[PDB]
Amino acid sequence: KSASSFLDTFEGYFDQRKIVRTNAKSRHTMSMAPDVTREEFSLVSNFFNENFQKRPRQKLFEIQKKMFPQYWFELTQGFSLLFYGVGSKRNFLEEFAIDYLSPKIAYSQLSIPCLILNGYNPSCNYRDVFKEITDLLVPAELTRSETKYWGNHVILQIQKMIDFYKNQPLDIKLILVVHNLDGPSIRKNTFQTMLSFLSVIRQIAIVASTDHIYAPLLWDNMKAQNYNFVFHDISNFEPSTVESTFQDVMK
Amino acid sequence: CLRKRIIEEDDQFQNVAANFIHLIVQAFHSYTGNDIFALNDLIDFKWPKYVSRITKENIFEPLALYKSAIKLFLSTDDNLDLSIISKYLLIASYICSYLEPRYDASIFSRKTRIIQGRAAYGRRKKKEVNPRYLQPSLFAIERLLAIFQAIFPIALREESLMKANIEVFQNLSELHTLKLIATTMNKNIDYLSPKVRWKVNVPWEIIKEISESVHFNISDYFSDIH
Amino acid sequence: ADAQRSHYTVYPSLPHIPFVKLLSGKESEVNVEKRWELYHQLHSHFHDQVDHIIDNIEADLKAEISDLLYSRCFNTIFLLGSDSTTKIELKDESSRYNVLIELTPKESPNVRMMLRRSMYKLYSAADAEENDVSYDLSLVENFKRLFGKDLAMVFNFKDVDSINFNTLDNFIILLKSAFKYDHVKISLIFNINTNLSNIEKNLRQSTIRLLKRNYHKLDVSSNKGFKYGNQIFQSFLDTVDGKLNLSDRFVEFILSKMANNTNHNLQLLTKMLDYSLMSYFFQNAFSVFIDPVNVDFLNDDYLKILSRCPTFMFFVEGLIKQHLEEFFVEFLVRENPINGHAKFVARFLEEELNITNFNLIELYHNLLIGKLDSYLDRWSACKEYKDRLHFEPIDTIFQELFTLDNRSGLLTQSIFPSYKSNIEDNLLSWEQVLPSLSGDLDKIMAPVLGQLFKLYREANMTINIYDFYIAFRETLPKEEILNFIRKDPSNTKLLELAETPDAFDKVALILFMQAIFAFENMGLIKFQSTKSYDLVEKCVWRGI
Amino acid sequence: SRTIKLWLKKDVKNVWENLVQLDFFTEKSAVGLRDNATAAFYASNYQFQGTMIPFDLRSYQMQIILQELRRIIPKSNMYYSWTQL
DNA sequence: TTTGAAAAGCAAGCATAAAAGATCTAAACATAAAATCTGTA
DNA sequence: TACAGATTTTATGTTTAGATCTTTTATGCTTGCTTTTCAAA
Repeated sequence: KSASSFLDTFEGYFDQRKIVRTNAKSRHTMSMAPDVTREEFSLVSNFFNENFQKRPRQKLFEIQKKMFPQYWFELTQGFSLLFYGVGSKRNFLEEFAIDYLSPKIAYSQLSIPCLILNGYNPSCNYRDVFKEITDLLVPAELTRSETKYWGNHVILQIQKMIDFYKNQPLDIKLILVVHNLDGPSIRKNTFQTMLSFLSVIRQIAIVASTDHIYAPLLWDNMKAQNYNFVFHDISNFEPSTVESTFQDVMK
Repeated sequence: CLRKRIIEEDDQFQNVAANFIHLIVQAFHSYTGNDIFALNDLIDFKWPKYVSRITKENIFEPLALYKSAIKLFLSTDDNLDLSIISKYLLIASYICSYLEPRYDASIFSRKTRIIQGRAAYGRRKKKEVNPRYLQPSLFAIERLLAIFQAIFPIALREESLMKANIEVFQNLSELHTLKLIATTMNKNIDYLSPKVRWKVNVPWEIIKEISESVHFNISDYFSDIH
Repeated sequence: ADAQRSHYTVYPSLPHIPFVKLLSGKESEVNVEKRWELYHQLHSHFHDQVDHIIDNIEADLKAEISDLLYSRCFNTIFLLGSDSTTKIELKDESSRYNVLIELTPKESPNVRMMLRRSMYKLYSAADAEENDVSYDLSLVENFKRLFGKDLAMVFNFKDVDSINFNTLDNFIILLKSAFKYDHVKISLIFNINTNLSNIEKNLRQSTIRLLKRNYHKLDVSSNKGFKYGNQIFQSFLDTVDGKLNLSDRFVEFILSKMANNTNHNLQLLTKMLDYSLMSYFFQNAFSVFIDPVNVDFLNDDYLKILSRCPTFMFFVEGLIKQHLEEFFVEFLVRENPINGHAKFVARFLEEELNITNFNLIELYHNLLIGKLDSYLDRWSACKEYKDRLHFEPIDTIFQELFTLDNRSGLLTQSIFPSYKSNIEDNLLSWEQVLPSLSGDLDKIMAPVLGQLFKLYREANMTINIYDFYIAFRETLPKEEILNFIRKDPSNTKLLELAETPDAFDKVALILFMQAIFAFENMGLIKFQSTKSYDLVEKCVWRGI
Repeated sequence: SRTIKLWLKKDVKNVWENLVQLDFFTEKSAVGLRDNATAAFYASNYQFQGTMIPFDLRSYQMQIILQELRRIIPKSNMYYSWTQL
């Protein structure tokens, strides 16, 4: 515990950066910590992740499923959804965008394909994802004049899709789901530029989540315009057992 | 301009042009050095303003014509909107770069202590060298937000301090995009890494005019340190 | 497994309106249809005028660029507040090819690449307008010998506040060398979003003297005299007039949020107005009665919640102290002419008085709060019309069901949330997010992230992770952990690990390591050393 | 104090750029002209940190030192006493 | 009203993290002559 | 059968994006001595 006077605001920030004397520093490591193997960590972790606080999470998820028509109404008006909160938002976005959103859009326009991105995976790439966007939306290929002089073909092709899709009917052809938009390979500038120019296209629905507490530093005013986010807090204290396998936990 | 001036108001005009060129040379040779091109540019910029002050008294009098247009020979004259959050974030960035973090609590702290504890004592000495002359230091985001909240202008359910919402981080992202602030890396920058540090990227003459546009007293924070 | 991929396509197996039933599930479906349709007529009526305003913005800006461009040095144009999206077009003028060459900082790693891309664009345009060449400035030298026409080059430097200034300086010095050719004229367009002096002190003084021979300035930004904001808001006032009125707190919310955005405040204004209209047509059941033909569709719930108005409160209290459906349906005909009065004082303000540097949103806010006179006591040229332009708002009855107001805190949660503050408040006061319904364990012990955050908030510079784990153990109770860990006899590994005498410390270490790396992923905590992993630094503080 | 026109900071910038161009100052730890075209190409595809900071903070080193300036500036020059430290 | 004493401050030492960049290498982008395929005449 | 034309194979050049390693410089902890502001006589 800190021997502080303040805890909140800059008052607790400046007051908690004390220059602690070297005589009052404890030399404690993991050497006298308990020795734990991998399998018992996995067993205890899955047991509390499937039993501890499970009834309040189930109840709370039963409240926040009532927000699904409001989310759909936000998506039809051109707003991208960004979800944030404490805990895993993987299962929420899968259930909303698969069980609910695609059948509702498909029946209202008379299923809709759902690309699902895993930003917790460090090997998520913009060129592979855009080749699949090409595979799903079949855009027209760039002319020689449209390639300029060693330009990025992905960005120029998406800009050509932007000034193609402005005169198409405004109906959702693709639902594009981004788990963990602020993970390691997905937070970089080119991939965010790609999704901003994709979010300009009204005919693609953008559903994304973030996990980092400093994540809104990723977007300047142009990118914030292009995303056009409506923010929604979904805090549920989930396990996050899928993303945790992509980091090393035994270290 | 001279041909319109002499009808509105060859050798004598040649003497007038030569005297103007000699006056330009003696006024700005220390500025230009022995540069033909810079003096040519100065002659081009100052000749019509010199011609416009020629009257029927000044034309045959070099000293009177020089006294009519002396302000052309006293200054070189070689010269040619931003948000409140972004201005105050620039001021906080300049404070974070050019002041030490250990003396923050002696400058910005103002809260009444329920719990007993001494605050910072402040610095004993004054620096020999102005820190604003040197390179800026590198800071963290949380320190910048803390000083921004400490310097931003202002019951039971009000909480008049401004917290770091979407707009603060968005203005910070524009502030980096314009490179009014900079980082250690510029290519393939990871915004979310804790190892990435930030510095201010404006000189003192820019941050002074920005602080004059918002009536902030930034020079008070450097008058008592050096 | 799909969870271990990077990206995958799912086609869900399928077996019509997102609006829901209001009045506690008693709203009829025809009212839902009317709400959806009427929201769509209001939304379409707003965005048609928004689209015409936007095309007028680009058309007028193109006109003034073409005016400033065509009426031995560069023709320099400094576009302040550019946020470059303009598609500049040039004249189809005979005996001279006019080529627009656009350059970005991504296309500018050095001078050689800038020249090569410029000459490739020049040759491509000159071939498309009517043997291979070298992509250097000698193509500019021999342009009349290869195409028979003069050359007019207009360089559009996009996002000059991002380009390297030494490279741009050397490219301008390179372009100066084409001034010895009689068939070439060069225009430069610099797209600035910071200031003129910022680029003036990152260029050498000889280049500044070069650019000073022929230069013009022009403001581009969306807050140029407010007239493009003032149209759009009035378009909203041309959409909602006679239907709903704006609240003063909603208008000052608009003013504060547009004062916080520099380059793009028009689209932020449109987004806030759209989301307010969405919230109204999704929340209120009285929005069917905006159409004046639905007045026969009143029920008991509509009158039951109709009587709970502060205006109806004051009215019936006054009539009781003096001495329902027909009273309601007749009082829906008044027009609320504050919008017409605001448009009238605007057209009076730039009709003859030549006052054009005003914000119509400020005027409408001061007209709403009754302090209009304090608003027009600033210009000192309209002193003669303090009674001609005077207006007193009339507080009508039951207008609080027909209004756009910001009091529930919905706009500031959906459009501009306190993101990191919300994260740390849900971490620290978790009982707020989680229901208060492992029956004996959930009442006693918090979720591990919340307990770990409460121990985290009360710590210093450097946290020793072993002692922090001990502080996490002492919060946990051993007895009901050992009771609940034996409440599943199917898994025998859990029972035999529970039988071990070091079970509680081990389980606490499982939960502690899981929660620590949860905080490390979220960014709250940091290992300062790449190896060892014996100490941590706090990154974030609550309430900043 | 013991009258020379004191030039402003906005005018000494031109004199400073002339002094940099005349090889009197060099940028601190600058390689300069590379030996071969491959290293020069590699240097051309990289933006150095000196060209991104403002000009009044750039570090320079001297091509001539104060002792040589004292040696070859004449005695009757009125800035001569400043050549000693 | 003093007192003093633990909190704060300053400087030297030194191991170490990190900025800058030198050198290079893969990947996208790009062109091209000879051979091979291919759809008819 | 054959042939004009389209496509592939093999071969190389152009430009951008990122990795790795080295060298020099900021930084952060330690230790000893000096100031100093607020919890008790």
